[PDB]
Amino acid sequence: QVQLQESGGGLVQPGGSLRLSCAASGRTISRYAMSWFRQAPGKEREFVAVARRSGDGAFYADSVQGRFTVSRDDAKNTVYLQMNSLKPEDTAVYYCAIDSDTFYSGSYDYWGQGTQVTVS
Amino acid sequence: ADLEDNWETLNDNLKVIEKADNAAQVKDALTKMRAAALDAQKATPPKLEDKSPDSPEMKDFRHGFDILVGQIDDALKLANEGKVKEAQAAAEQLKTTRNAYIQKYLSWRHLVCYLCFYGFMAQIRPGESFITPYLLGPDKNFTREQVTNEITPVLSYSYLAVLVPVFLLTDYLRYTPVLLLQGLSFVSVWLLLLLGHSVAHMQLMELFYSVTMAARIAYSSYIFSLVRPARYQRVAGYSRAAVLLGVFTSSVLGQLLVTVGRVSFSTLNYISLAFLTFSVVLALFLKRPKRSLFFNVLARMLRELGDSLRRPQLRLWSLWWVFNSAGYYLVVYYVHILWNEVDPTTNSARVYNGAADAASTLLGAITSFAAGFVKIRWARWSKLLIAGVTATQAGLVFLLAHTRHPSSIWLCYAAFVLFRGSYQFLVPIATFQIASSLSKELCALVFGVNTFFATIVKTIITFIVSDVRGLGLPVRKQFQLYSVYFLILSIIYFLGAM
Amino acid sequence: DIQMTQSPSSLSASVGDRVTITCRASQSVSSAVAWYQQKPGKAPKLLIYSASSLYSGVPSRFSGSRSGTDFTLTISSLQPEDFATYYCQQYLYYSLVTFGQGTKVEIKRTVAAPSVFIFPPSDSQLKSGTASVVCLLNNFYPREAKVQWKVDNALQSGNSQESVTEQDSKDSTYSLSSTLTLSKADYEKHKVYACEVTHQGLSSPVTKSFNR
Amino acid sequence: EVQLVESGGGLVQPGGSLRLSCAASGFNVVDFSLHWVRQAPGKGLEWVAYISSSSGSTSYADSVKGRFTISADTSKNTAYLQMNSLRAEDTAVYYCARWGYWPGEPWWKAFDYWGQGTLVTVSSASTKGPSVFPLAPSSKSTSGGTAALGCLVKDYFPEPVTVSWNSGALTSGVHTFPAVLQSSGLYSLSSVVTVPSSSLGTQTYICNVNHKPSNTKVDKKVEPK
Ligand SMILES: CN1c2c(O)nc(N)nc2NC[C@@H]1CNc1ccc(C(=O)N[C@@H](CCC(=O)O)C(=O)O)cc1
Repeated sequence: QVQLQESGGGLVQPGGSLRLSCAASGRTISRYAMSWFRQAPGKEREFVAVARRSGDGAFYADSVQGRFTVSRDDAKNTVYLQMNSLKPEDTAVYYCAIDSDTFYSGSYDYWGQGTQVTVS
Repeated sequence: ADLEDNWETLNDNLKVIEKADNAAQVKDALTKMRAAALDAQKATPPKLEDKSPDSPEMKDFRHGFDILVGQIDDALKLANEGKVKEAQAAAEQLKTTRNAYIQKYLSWRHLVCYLCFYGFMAQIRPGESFITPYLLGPDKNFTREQVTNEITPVLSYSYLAVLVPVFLLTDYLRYTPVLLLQGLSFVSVWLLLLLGHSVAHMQLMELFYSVTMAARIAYSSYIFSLVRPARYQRVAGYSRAAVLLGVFTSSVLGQLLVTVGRVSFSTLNYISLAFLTFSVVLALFLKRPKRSLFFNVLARMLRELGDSLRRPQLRLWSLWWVFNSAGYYLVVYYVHILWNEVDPTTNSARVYNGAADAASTLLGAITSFAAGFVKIRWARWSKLLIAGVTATQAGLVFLLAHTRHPSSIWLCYAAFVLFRGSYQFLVPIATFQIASSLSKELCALVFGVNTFFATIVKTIITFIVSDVRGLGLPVRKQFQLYSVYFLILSIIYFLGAM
Repeated sequence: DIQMTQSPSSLSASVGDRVTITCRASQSVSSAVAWYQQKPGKAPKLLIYSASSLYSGVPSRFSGSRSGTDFTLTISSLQPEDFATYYCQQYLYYSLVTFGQGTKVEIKRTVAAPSVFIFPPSDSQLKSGTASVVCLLNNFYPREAKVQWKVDNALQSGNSQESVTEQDSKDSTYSLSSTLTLSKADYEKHKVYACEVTHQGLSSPVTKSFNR
Repeated sequence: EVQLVESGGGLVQPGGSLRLSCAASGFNVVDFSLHWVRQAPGKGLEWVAYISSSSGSTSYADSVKGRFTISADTSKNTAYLQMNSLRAEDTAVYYCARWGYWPGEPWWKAFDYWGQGTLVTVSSASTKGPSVFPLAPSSKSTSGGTAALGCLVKDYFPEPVTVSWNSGALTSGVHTFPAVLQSSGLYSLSSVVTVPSSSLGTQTYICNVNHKPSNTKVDKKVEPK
């Protein structure tokens, strides 16, 4: 019965910055792991990032490594996505997902809706 | 939990091992013993703190704990092999190491018993309630007017004069020379009571007595500074019980010497001075702490003080504490003069003021044991209980006022015992409701400033009622005016209770 | 007897990162706990003793702390030599020596998709009586995946047998090979033979199938 | 320099007997104590037993109590751990580390001088050769990128077998998985290489295995079906 409400996005400047957000209501975040997806027109469903626990780190993809930043606020149940160095090769609709396993195996049951991100 | 609590749980685990059989499961007991022994090896002792490290007087401490943990090894080596009779050997080895190595660098091992003994013996002043019959007898021949309007108002002014500076010097000197000065002050009070022929001698006697009357809070803060906060609850309870038992034993000893023993007043004061010399010796044999209240942060205390001034309950109970404490102290100051006025008999066997004091202390202890059990919230019984109990106190002061019959001195004593039982039920309730709001430093500060306001109010009412330079009212009209004052207080709190 | 828990059982950090390995005790054990470093195949080595001191022989990039019954190892600079399994060794008596659980640190690396490769059983397995189908996962990170064999679109528990590998020295990636050991019931059971594996880099579970 | 060494650990039967040896070269066994540390394959380290040659303090773990025995001789400068009635849980790696006496710095120093570590195993299955089976690449569908190609060795005992591709030539993409314990009592292992799609059916890949206790050298050829 849970859902993934997101915000942020929009037509930003090329090479600028943006702060994404993905809140969830119905079940807490501090015992789960949230991920981030990307669907460019032509391909489908690439990977962006993931946040494992509170005492652990983040794990990124091949083309977004060392460029994005995943914070996590378990007290407000809203995991942000700090984003810098926006290239025009990332003009896509960013998603948001939740894992249904405490062993972070990748049981993805509930998805997001989408966030229109357009660079220049 | 640095070093002393490890020794406390070591002694508790020793009590678990010793008086219990079935030593197949004392392996957990011996390994908790080993953990408490290894945790308390480098735990910075206070006696070792004044000494420099890597000293040959420090290697004895570490060597004693090393041989203690080695004896724990020799005990647990045979305890795991099925031999269950080695727990007594471990207890005897711990006894030998307690005799030899550990307690030489540790503290005194009977501090609770010694503090209770000091609280029992320094409160024994067996000529306390018999000061007023001593001042109005053939031995000194002072009149009722000279003791009413000239001596005890100077006590009322001197308790204002020595309240703030003696306490300010007290908080800095770590509370042991304050008790030494208190013992010397008791010596001075009973020597001026003995070696005194004029009014100025007893005036200087009350001037020295004001410091001893004001050092209560100092003794309570001495208890707080000597004892750790993880130990303070039970030790403070036994110390307060020892002080109450000492006061009750003092009044019972006064009745047994005056009434039963038929001891004259001079020999009574000589034995009182002997017990004061024992109290001075016990004050000389004390142990001075290191920490104090306000001399061993401040902006947070001022912020938490300002965040409680808008509380109506704190201000209400504080002003009621001030007014009730001023009225109670005035009644306690003048009630012995009232007793000698109602029954001006010269017989020392018929003087039963110490019996009224003992009954007052006993009923106050009974009502104080039943005041911490008052778990009534502030939503229903805040002002109505105040108005009813102050109306009862006003009726009792009115009963004490118009008492003129000679054989009604027993009814006068019973009315005073009921007045003390009505007042002493109120002190732990107010102390619990006020003391459980802020920190302990703020608690001591707020109660000290409220005591200062009560002393101001008592000084003002003493200046109005019983001063020779102002009105100069006779003492029966003075007690009638106190009765009118408590009646006005009862009317004010009854109109404010709605 | 007593226990010695150790929470961050799977760490990952690049060369030049600070890691913290906590170790909670059960009883109030004093300042006597140790820390080990076991390479895969070799012997453990003493690293920290008495919860704060450094052993004579190891470099000064290791340290430790003490917070009641919570002991924590810290590493200032993470050498590539320092990728091993770290153990928590409490010692109080000779016969109360209980260890921790072990924390296997890893090289921080980007998430890749596993190359899900399925293998049909060979022609020699059917002449023996033991049909063995395998699913290969290759070039992915991290280790935690979950392969599920689908026979008639259902879970097959008890008949699977996973085998993960060690860490590669070229690109620090992993590999997995599940093995569904079965009898000669490969014929008369259902004709579907597919393994459904999930991973954080995969949105949809990549399911490879074979028939006939 | 001083060190430790272990001996006497091989393969036994469940319910049989096996003796260990921990020769402490250098230091004596009377100034320091000796210990035994167990490591199950895949699991972590754990403790078994010890002996003190000063007085005798043979105390065991909860899982080995009443089943094992220990002996240390101060003349031969070694320690023995005689075992009998072993079970399947005892299949592990045994260590032997130094740990000193109370008091002083040598007690606070933990297990600092370990040994090489001996390997024991408990199984009822006899030594037999592996049954090598090929794995087809199956490039009939989803082609264009890469194609895997491997072997499947199973039903063999004991553990160490080496799978070499093209007698050590093809080494880029070899993923030799660890030997997983089969539930029937034997062992199984998988190996696979990454063959490019442009040379799937052209180049012939061989599959060389080498089993050292049971003398067999099976070299099979893999091909698409
Ligand atoms: C003897 N009497 C007296 C007197 O008659 N005349 C003069 N000038 N001075 C004095 N001073 C002492 C005495 C009356 N004054 C006092 C002053 C204070 C107390 C007092 O603190 N009573 C406490 C005792 C309980 C306690 O503190 O433990 C109470 O709560 O009732 C008791 C008596």
